[PDB]
Amino acid sequence: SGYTPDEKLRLQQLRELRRRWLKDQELSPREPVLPPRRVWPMEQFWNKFLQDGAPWKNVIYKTYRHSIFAVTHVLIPVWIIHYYLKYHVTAKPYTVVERKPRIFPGDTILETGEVIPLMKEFPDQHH
Amino acid sequence: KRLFIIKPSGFY
Amino acid sequence: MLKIIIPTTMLLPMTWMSKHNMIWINATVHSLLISLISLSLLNQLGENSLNFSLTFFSDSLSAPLLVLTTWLLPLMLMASQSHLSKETTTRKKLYITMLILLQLFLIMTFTATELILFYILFEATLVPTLIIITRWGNQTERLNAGLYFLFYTLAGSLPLLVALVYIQNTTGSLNFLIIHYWSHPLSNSWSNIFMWLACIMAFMVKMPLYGLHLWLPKAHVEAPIAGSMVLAAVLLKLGGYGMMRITTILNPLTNYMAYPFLMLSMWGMIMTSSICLRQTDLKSLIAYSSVSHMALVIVAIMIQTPWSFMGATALMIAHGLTSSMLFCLANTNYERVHSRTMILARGLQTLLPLMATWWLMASLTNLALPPSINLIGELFIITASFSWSNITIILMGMNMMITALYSLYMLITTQRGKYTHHINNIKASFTRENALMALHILPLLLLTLNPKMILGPLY
Amino acid sequence: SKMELPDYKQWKIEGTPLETVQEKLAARGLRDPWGRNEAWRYSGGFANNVSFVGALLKGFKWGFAAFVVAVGAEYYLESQN
Amino acid sequence: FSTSSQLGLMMVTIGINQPHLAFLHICMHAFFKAMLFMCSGSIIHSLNDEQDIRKMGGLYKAMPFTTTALIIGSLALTGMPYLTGFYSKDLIIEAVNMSYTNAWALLMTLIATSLTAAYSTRIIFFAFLGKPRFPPLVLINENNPLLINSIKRLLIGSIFAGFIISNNIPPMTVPNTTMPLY
Amino acid sequence: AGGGVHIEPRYRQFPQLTRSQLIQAEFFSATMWFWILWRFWHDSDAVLGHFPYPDPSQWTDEELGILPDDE
Amino acid sequence: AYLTHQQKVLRLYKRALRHLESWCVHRDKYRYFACLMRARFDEHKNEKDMVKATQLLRQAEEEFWYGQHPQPYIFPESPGGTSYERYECYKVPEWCLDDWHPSEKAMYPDYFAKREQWKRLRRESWEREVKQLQEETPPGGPRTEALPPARKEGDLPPLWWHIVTRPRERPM
Amino acid sequence: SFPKYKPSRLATLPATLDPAEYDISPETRKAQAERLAIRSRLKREYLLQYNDPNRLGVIEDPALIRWTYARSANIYPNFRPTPKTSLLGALFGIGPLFFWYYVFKTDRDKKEKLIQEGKLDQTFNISY
Amino acid sequence: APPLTLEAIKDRVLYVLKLYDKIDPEKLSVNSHFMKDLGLDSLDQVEIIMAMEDEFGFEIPDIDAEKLMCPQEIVDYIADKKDVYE
Amino acid sequence: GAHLARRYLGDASKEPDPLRMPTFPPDYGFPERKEREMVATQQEMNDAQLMLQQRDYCAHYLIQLLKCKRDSFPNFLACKHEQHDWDYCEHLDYVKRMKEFERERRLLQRKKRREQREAEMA
Repeated sequence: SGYTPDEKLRLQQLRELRRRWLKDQELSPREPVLPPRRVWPMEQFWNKFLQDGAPWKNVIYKTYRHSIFAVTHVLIPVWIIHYYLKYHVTAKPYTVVERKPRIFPGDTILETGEVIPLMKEFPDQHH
Repeated sequence: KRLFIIKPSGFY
Repeated sequence: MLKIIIPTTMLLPMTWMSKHNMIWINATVHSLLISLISLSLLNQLGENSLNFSLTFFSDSLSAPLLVLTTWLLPLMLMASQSHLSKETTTRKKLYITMLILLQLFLIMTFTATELILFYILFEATLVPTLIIITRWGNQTERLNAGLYFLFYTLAGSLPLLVALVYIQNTTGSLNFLIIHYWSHPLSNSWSNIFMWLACIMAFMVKMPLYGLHLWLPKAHVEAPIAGSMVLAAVLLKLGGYGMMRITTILNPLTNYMAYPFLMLSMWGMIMTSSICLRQTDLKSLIAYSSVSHMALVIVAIMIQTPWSFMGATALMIAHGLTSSMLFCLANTNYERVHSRTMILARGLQTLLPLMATWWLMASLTNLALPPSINLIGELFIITASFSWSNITIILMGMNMMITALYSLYMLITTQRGKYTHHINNIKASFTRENALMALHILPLLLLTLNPKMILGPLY
Repeated sequence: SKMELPDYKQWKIEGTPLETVQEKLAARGLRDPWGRNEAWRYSGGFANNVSFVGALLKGFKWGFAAFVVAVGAEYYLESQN
Repeated sequence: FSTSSQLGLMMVTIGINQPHLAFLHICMHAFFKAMLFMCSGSIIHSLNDEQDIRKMGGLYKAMPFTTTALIIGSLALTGMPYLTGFYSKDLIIEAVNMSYTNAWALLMTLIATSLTAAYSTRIIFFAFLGKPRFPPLVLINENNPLLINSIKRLLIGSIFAGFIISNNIPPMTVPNTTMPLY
Repeated sequence: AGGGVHIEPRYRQFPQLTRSQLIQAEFFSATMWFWILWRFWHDSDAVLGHFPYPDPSQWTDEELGILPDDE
Repeated sequence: AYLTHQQKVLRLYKRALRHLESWCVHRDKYRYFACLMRARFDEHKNEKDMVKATQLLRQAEEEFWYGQHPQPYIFPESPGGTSYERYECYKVPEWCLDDWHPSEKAMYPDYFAKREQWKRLRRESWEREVKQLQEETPPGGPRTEALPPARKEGDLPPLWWHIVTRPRERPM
Repeated sequence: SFPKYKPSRLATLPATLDPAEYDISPETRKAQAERLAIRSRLKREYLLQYNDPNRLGVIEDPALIRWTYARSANIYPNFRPTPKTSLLGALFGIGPLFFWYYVFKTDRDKKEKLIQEGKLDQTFNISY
Repeated sequence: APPLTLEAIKDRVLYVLKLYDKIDPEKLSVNSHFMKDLGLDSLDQVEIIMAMEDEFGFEIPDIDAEKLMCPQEIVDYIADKKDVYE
Repeated sequence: GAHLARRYLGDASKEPDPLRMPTFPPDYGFPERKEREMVATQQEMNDAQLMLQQRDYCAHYLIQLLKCKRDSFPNFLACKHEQHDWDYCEHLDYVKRMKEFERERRLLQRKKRREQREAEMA
C-alpha cells in the first residue's frame, strides 16, 4: 500500500526486455536450413502411389505398411524361432516338454485306434 | 507463431 | 605364461622412448593389444590349473583377475588424459611407468606358483601406488593418505611373512600345488590359532574389515583419478585371491574362529552401507559401498562353501568393475566443477543426458539386477550363508535395504533433478568420457550372458 | 479465432439460485458478490445436470429399442420351431 | 485403493484354496481398472491438469462418453451380473462366503465391496452431478477419435469380460450349487 | 494451433459437443444395456441361483437315521 | 520483514476460504459462506488497544488451523500441486547456446545471430549497469533485496540478464 | 473446545499456532533489518558474479565448504572422549556385534545339535 | 492450453471486476485501483484476488497478491506468469 | 449363520464343529451302509487329467462334460445340459454333506437328551 517508482521502472524495463527476448526468440522464417538428405526411391514410388487419395489406394498403402510389418517384424521372426526350437532346441532332448492331452473315452489314438474304455452308465441325474 | 526450445548440445 | 609378462615389462622402454605427442596414443594402442593377449588366459581345464612353468601358473580363479587387470590398464590411461594434460612430458612418461609397473606386479602376483613369490609381489604393489596416491594426488590430506595406506597394509603383511617362512620350515614347500596336495588339518592349539591369525589378518586388513577400513575413505577419496579406480577395482582383491589360496591348510580352525570376522563383516556391511547413504562426498560413497560389497565376499570365504566361492569370484569382478564406472563418473563431475560434493551439482541430465544414461546403468549394476553377474555372484553368497545359517538373510537382507537406498540416491541428486543456474562451467561431454564409459560397462553385460568363466574354479 | 468473450449479461445472476444464497446474507443483512461469476455454470447449456439415476440409466431409451427386439428375437426362436 | 482392496481379495481366494478364482479376478481387475484411470486421465487432459474431485462439475453433459465409460467401469467392478463383477466379484464374494474362512476375513470383503460400491458413486457424483467448477475458459473436450477409439476397444472388455471366456476356460473351481441364499 | 482446433472452443458456453460424442455415448450405453438385461432374462438362473437350498429343519429322523429318544 | 495485522489477516483470508471452497466444493454454498465470513471479518474492524487486536487475532489463527481443510485444494501449477516444478525437467539454461557445434551453429544461424547481439547488449551494458549500481548503493551494501533501475540515460536496469533471460515457464 | 495440535521433532508447531511469533516487540522489529541487509548483500554478491559475463567459472558458496569440512574433518580435532561417547560407541559398536554373535553362535550350534544323531532333513540338500 | 494472450486474459479479468457488482460496470477501468481509486480496500481486495485466481488457474504469490492491486498491474503478472509475448 | 450362532453363542455340544465332525458312525441309527459308488474309475480321471480336488463322486458327469467341450469348440456356448446335471450330483453330494452335518447335529441333540435320560435317573 504501492509500487515505488524505483521498482515500477524496474518491472517495466524488465518486462519489455524479456518480451523483446521472446520477440528475438521467435523461430526464424528461414528455419531450418537443412543440407540435403537421402530420399529413398521405393518409398518415393510408394508415397506417390497414394497421393491422389482414393479410398482404395490409401487402404492398400497402409496394408503394405502392415505387409512389410508382417514380413520382417512378424513373418521373419516366426521363421527364425521356428528354425530355432524344432530344429535345434528339440534336437536336444527334454528342452521342449509336452503334457499328454486329456485323452477321453470314445476317442481313438492315431496309431492303434484303441477306443479308450467307453464310459459306463450314469446315476441318471437330470433337472 | 512458434518460439525457440533450447537443448543441451547433442552432436558430440 | 611369459606371453603377457614380457610385453608389459617391455612397455616401459616403449612409453619412455615414445615421442612427445603420441605417448598416451602409444600407451593405449599397445595396452589394448596386450589385453586380448591376456584374453587368451580364458583357456582353463576342468580342475587342473594351467601350469606354464615352475614359478608361473594360473587357474580358473586367477585368469578373470588377469584379464581384469590387463584390460584395466588402458582405462586409467584414457581416464588420466584430461587430468594430467598440463604436466610436462617426462613426468608423463614416469606416470605411465607407474601404471604399467603396477599392472606388471599385479599380473605376476596373481600368477605366482610359490606362496612367498606371491607375497613378494603382493605388497610390491603399494610402492607404485604410494607414488601415485601421494605425488599425483589433488587435495592436501593426500600426504596422510599414503601413510594410512601402506602402514595399514604392512601392519598385517609382516605377520604373514613370519608365518610363511614357518610353513616353509615345517612342511618343506609353500608352493600352491604341493601345499594343496599335502594339506594337513590346522589343529586347535593356541600356537595354531595365532598361526591362523597371522595367515588371515594380512588379507583382512586390505579386504578391508569393519574397523580396519579407514584407509579407503582416506585414500580413494584423495587418490588421483587413475589411482583411485585401480585400488578399488583390483588392488582390493589380492587379499581375496590369496584368501582362497591360503585357506587350503587353515582347516578346521576357520570354521571355529571365523565368527568374529563373520560378525564384523555382517554388521559392518549394514553399517558401511548405512553410512554410505549419509556422506556429503560422492567419492566416499563408492569407497563406502565398495567395502560393503567387499565385506560380503569375506563372508563367502569364511563359510568356504562351494557356492560361496562361486560368488566370491563373480562379485569380485562385478564390484571391481562396479567401482570403476562410478569413480570414472564421479571424476567427470569433479574437474568440471573442482569439487566432489554431490549437493553442488544436481540434475545433470538436463545438461549431460548421455552421461546420465551411463550413470544409471552403472547404478543398477551396483543394485545387482539379474541377469547381471553382480546379482548371481552376490546371490550365491546368500544361498551359502543360508546353508551356513538360515537366519543370516535378515542382516544381509538389510544390505538389500541400504544399497539401492543410496545407489539411486546420488542419481536423484547428481544426474537427476533440476540444475543450479549458476554453474556455466558444465559443458558438453568429450567423447573420451563416454568412450571409456563404453569399455567400462559394456563388458559387464557381455560376460553376463556367459557367467561360467568368471564364476570361478568351482565349476 | 480469439476464444471469443460473449456479452456480460448472458451469464447474469438472475434465475440462478445465487440470489437465494445472496439473500441468505440478506437474511443476515448483506450481499454476495460472485453470483454471475458462476452463473454461466448454472445458466447456458450446463443447466440441470442429469440426475444420478438418469446418469446411471443412460442409453435405456435406445435400450427399450433393444429389449423388445431381444425378447422378440427370443420369442421367434422356439415359436418358429 | 480399490485396487489394493482388490489385491486384498485374490489371495483371499487362494487363502481359501481357490487359485483360478483369484486368477480370473485379476483378468477382470485389469479390464475395468485400466479404464477408471483412463477416463480419469481424460478429465485431467480435457479439464486442464485437474485431479481433485472438488474442482469440476457437470461432467455428464460436457463429457458424455467418459461419463458412460466411468459408469460402466464402476458398474463392472461393483459386482454386477453378466459383467466383470459377475464372473469375478460375485463369484469371489459367494466363494469366500461359503468356504471355510475366518469371520473377519469374510467381514472385510462385504464391507470393502460395499465401500467399492460406495466411493465409486462418490467420484461419479463429484464428476458429473454438480454445477461446473472449472475456470470460465471452456476447453473440455474428447472429440479426438483416437482417445475415443482407445476407450471403446476396452469397452468390450469392461461389459463383456469374462463371458467371452466364461465357458471357454475349463472349470477348475469346485462348485457348491445349492447353498443358503442370504 | 492456427491451422487446426476443429473443436474450436469459446468462453463460458457449452463446449460445442458435436453430436458424434453424444450418439457415441448413447450407443455403447444402449449396447451394454442391451447386453446385460438380455441375459437378465435369457439365463436369469445364473444370477438368481438356479438351484435352491433346503432348510434343514424340514427333514425327518427316519430319512436322517436318528432314533427318537426311546431306545 | 515483520508481518503486521493487514499483511497477516490478508494471509488468513486466503487460506481460510481455500479450505471453505474445498470444504463446500459446490460454488453456491461456499459462496454464501465466503461472503458471510466477509461480514464476520468486518464484524469487528474497530477494536480497541492493539493487545486485544492481537489477542483476537490469536483466536483467529487457532480456529483457522483446526478449521484448515486437512486436505485443501492447491492449484497444480503452484507450489504443492501436481504441476508444481513439473516443467523444470524441460528447463535448460541459456549458456548451452554458446557451445553449439559449428555445423549445428549454421543450421540455426539467425537464432545464433540474435543471441550474439543479445549477449552483446549483455556485455556492453553490464559494466555500466553495475558501476552505477555500486555508486548509488548505500553504504553497507544493499539494505534490502531491491534493485535500482536504468534511471539514467542510455543504460540497462542493473542485474537484468538472468531475470530477462529467465527460462520460459513452459520450456516444453 | 476442540483437538489441540502439539509440536514435534518432525511435526513442528506451526508459526500460525505459536503465539510467540505474534508477540510484536521492538527487539524483533529492529532485528529483522540486519537479516534483511545480510541477505541483501548475499543476493547482491550472488547476482553480480552470476550475471557477470566474465564469470566463466563456478561461484562457490562460503557456507558450502564450511559445512563439508565440518561434517567430516572437524570431528576429531574437536572430539573429546567423554564418558557418554564411550557408552554410545559401546552400544553402537561392540554392543550390536555381540548381539549378532550370541544370536549367530546359538543357531549354529543348534544346527550342530541336529545333524549328529540324525534328526535333520537332507532329502534334497545335495548342493552343500 | 491455447497460445494465451494478454489481451484475452485481461478481458477475462475486466469481466470479473464488472462481474464484481460492487465494482460498477461504469466503474470499470484498466487502472481501477481498489482502495483509493475504487474504495474497496485490502480486505475488500484479497477475496477478489482469490476470485480471479479461482478462475485463472494460477495462484499469484501472496507477497504481490495483496500488492498487485490495479487491474493493469495484475494483468502484467499473468503476462509474466504465463510469459507470453503475444 | 444359524450353525455358527448356535455353536459359539449357544452350545457347541449340540452344534457340529466343522473340524470335529463327524463324531458318530454312519451306522448309528442309519443301518445298511452300502458303500456308494461313482462311475468313471481312477484310471479314467487319471486319463482325464482330472483335478485332484474335483475327482469327487460327481467325476462321472465331469469328464463327459469335458468330452463334448473337447468337441464343442469353436462354439463355447454348448453343453449346458451335461453341465448342470454334474451340478446335480454336486447338488446331491452337497445336500448329502448338508445331510451329514445335520445328521450329526440331530445325533448331537439326541446325544444330549440320551445321556440326560440314561445318566440322571439314578
